[PDB]
Amino acid sequence: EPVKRDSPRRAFLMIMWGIVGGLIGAGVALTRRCSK
Amino acid sequence: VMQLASWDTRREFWLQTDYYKQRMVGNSKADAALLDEMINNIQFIPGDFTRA
Amino acid sequence: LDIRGLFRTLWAGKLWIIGMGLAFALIALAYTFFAR
Repeated sequence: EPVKRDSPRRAFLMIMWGIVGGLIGAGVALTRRCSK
Repeated sequence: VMQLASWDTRREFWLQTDYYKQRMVGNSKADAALLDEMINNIQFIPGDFTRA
Repeated sequence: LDIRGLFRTLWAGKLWIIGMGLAFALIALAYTFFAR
């Protein structure tokens, strides 16, 4: 019997999607500097 | 060598030794996790005759 | 590279990108029914 699930491995998904969400989040904050 | 490198031998050895029985918690999932963790504690590195 | 200014260009021109960008998908959609 497997010790742990092979998917969807929440921890791996949180970091990958958080980093992607962080990258676009940086762009949103980046693009508002010259808007003022 | 085949017996040394086999997963089954490691599992049956760990299940028999006293190093693991005294570390049992009583929860099936925890015991399985501990056994699987201690399986990887034994690593077999095959040798090469070319490099002696 | 003024990415901050660039984001306002597509934000104001979002109608143009959506207007004809989806047209390309519609163009290829009929191509599916035109093929084996």
